[PDB]
Amino acid sequence: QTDMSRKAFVFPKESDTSYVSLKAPLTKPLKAFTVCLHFYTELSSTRGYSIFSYATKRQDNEILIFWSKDIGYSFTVGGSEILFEVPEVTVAPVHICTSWESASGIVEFWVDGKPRVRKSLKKGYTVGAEASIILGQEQDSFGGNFEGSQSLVGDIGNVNMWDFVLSPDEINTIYLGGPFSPNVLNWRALKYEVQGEVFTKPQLWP
Amino acid sequence: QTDMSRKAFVFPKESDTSYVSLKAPLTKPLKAFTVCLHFYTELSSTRGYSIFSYATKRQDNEILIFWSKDIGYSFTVGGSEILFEVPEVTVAPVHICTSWESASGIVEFWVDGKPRVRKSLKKGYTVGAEASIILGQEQDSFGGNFEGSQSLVGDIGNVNMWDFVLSPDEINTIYLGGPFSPNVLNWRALKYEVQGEVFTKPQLWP
Amino acid sequence: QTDMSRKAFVFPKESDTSYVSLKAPLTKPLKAFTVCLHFYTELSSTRGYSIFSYATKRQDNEILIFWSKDIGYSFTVGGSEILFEVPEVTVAPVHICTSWESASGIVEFWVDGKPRVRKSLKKGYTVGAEASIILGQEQDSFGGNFEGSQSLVGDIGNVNMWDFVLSPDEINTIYLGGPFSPNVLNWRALKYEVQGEVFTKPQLWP
Amino acid sequence: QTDMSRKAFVFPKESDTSYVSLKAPLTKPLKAFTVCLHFYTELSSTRGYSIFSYATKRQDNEILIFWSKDIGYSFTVGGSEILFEVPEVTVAPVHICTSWESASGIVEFWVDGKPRVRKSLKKGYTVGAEASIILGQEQDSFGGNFEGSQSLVGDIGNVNMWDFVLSPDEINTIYLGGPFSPNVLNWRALKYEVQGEVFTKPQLWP
Amino acid sequence: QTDMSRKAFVFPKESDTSYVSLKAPLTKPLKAFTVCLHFYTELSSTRGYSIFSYATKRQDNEILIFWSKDIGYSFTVGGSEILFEVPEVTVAPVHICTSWESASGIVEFWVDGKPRVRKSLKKGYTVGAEASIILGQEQDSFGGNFEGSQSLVGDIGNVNMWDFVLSPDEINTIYLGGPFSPNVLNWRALKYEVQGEVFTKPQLWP
Ligand SMILES: [Ca+2]
Ligand SMILES: [Ca+2]
Ligand SMILES: [Ca+2]
Ligand SMILES: [Ca+2]
Ligand SMILES: [Ca+2]
Ligand SMILES: [Ca+2]
Ligand SMILES: [Ca+2]
Ligand SMILES: [Ca+2]
Ligand SMILES: [Ca+2]
Ligand SMILES: [Ca+2]
Repeated sequence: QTDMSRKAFVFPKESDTSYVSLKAPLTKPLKAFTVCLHFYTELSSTRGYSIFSYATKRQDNEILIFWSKDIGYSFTVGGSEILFEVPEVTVAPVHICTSWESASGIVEFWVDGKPRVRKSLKKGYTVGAEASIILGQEQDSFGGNFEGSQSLVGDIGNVNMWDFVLSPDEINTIYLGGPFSPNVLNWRALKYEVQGEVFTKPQLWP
Repeated sequence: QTDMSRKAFVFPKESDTSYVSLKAPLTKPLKAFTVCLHFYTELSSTRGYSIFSYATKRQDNEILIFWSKDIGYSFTVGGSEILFEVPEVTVAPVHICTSWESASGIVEFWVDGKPRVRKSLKKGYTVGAEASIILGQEQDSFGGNFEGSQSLVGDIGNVNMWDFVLSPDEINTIYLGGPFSPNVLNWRALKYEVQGEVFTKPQLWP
Repeated sequence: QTDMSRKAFVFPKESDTSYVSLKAPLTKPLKAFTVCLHFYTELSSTRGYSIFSYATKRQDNEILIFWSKDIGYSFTVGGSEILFEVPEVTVAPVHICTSWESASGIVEFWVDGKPRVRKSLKKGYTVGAEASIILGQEQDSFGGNFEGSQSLVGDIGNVNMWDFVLSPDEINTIYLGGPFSPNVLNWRALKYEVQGEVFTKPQLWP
Repeated sequence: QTDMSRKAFVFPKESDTSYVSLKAPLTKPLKAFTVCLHFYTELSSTRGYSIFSYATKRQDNEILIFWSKDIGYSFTVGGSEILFEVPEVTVAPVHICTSWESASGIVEFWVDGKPRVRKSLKKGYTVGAEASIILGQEQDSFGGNFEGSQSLVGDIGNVNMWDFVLSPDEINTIYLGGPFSPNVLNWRALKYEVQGEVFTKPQLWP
Repeated sequence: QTDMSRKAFVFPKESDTSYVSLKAPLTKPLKAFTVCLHFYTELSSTRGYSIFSYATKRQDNEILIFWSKDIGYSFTVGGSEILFEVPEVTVAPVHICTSWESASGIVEFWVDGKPRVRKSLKKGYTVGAEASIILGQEQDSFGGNFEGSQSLVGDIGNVNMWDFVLSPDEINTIYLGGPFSPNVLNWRALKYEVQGEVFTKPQLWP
């Protein structure tokens, strides 16, 4: 447990080896989740890259938040992909929240406090509880098989995770800096393992 | 009779079976009406869709609020169509109000509280009272004959209906969040039948 | 005699026969004037139309506020026209004031409270007092000879006329709301005649 | 001495005969100065024009503020010219302040209270104090030899001149309209001489 | 020790002879530094120019802040360049802070108080402390070999340097203007040497 308030991980150059593993304390697989984070990179108009990689032994892309070059955000649950297209590329730190619900198949994707349209993905599915959660790289195996061309060059912080769906009002307060209590991953009480060229500095965003 | 305050219908994927049917004890025939609603979809740049379908046994498009690809808003009364071109599209939730008056034929269209030009459509006409009112699909027959290529993928909410033409100040009240009392369809006292892949969730718009 | 406060004239479709005739107490040739009005149309990027037509038995375009397609505003006094070009069109209600002073020849044109450059037109000319003043049509003879290709389709209101040149501070209050007393045509004490399909409804602009 | 507060000289059309002559109580050869003024014109994308023409018996272009078409502002001291390029022209009234210092050669150019870079011009030169100062025309001789194609068509006012360089804070006050006292040319106590078709009217800018 | 508060060095025109030499209490090797300054120029779209030149006997480009035509900001340390692309150029005064840390190799670049992404440069290297610090000119040798082609035409001011990396909150204070004390170069206690055509005038920025 580390309090990472006002701190962010920094991956200053492209690599195959720099990553942070996030220790999720769980048993019950997930019928729903919400993932929020800040990140900052210039890669957006040169190549794709992995924002948040959640892998299980049977599924490498169990939850994957990814950026596809000339497309926008790619959201994947259980190997199935949905896109959140972005016409114009923004050059500044970005806060995203994303949720998915098994019961309904509804995914929500929130960019800088503003919501994209609701979409459907993996209705009735269950996300596995024994996971390998990675920042800075895209998993192709449980905890490994990284590709440098999918690596995050930049900052990533305020990563949080819930095992239910956040409401629009709740997302609004997280974004506005208000109080909250995540029950899967907590930035303020995070367990983690650093590997490779990655540093802990003060966050660049306000 | 359900209080749908702060909630919206969610049509998270394309189909020809998902819809909501709105019910009312319908009074005398209509010599005028106003219908206001919020909706949010990403379909505007890809194909057309139906936003509000009001059908009678005699006319499948008795009142139709439609979006027409590369053109803009389509507003139909008694089978006759009028257009409100929209040069660039906004990728955000949208609030609309629209009215028609039999006496003058005057049609109004309001987008996020701002009025379009007043136009003319079906003067002397009388809108049928025995009707089938549908969200999510375009009627080609009374209560049916939907087309998937005309389905709404997204959210729709705050649907209200009056049997008279709202003044500009009254439209202002509706849009700014003031209290009001609609006399045909009331989102706070909504009587409806849900069908296929439709969800009730908290509204995405303020 | 009629108080037209907060009400506008509505010309909902193209026609040869819909117009309003404005009656002024007027009885001394004009050596100067000012005309202010509000109008709203979509015709601007399709064809020209007449905003304010002041005909005299010897001159059909004695005063004419007109929109020329792909050019901008046209202002004519005693048959002589000058242009106020607009590179880009606004799709919203628009408030205009315009003045002319025989003594100097100076013409002013104000759009949404914002002045164009001062220009010169018909210095030392005199504007006739016996007049036919028409909204919705362009006159080619005292009180008639209209053409549908020059008709106003939309809303026009807040029409006021003075017999002297308003100052910049005076136009500023006229545009923002303020009190004023026009001495030729008064929107709050207006005498008029309606002809054809033209309607009185609440104004769309604040 | 006339107080020209809230008033401006109007040059309604093109001519080589319309101009205002400004009377300084001039004194000793100047080794610094600052000139501020408001002007409004539409000639900007058609031709150039003189804004401020200061000629001495020996130097016709002793101080000249000019607008060069397709380029921007042209500032000339002692016959010697420097440019201030303007990529995009705006059609609105504009306030400019310019200064020059002999000791350093430093020229300053201010447009709407915002400064252009500092530039170098005529270091160690002295500006003749026995001068003819003209508005609305460009001098090619002491007090004459105008050219119609260099003529200002539009309004010019708020003309003041000091015999020293104004600081950034001092300019900011002038631009904001704060209280100030010029010692060479005072708009509030102006001695001038009008010739041709030029009119005094209320200023069009705030 | 001169307090250069509210003042800037002005380089009115291109040359290879005008420069300012900054003098620092010649301490020990730098394992980290931060440099902050204001500058205002119009050269960005015509050619590249040197903002801040820090040169040792061994290395001509020991710390070099530069502007590269059609590229953006060039930040170089111990001969290794890193780029910060700027798609669109702002013709206004600009405040930058840059920092480098040996331990991590992380560089930071801050434009008008907004951070660019963290990049990597010269990890483990050490910046020499026997230095020549020049404004207005680019060094290709210790205190010499200037190319007018690389000279700053404009204003430069509020130069401050620290021997450690400033935090995000610290940089906000420097940009918004709060109180601070730099330990390498203090603009409020500056020792310097002026050469050529360079003057001291009031700063143009707040
Ligand atoms: Ca993968
Ligand atoms: Ca991979
Ligand atoms: Ca139909
Ligand atoms: Ca259909
Ligand atoms: Ca005519
Ligand atoms: Ca005609
Ligand atoms: Ca000349
Ligand atoms: Ca001349
Ligand atoms: Ca060098
Ligand atoms: Ca060099």
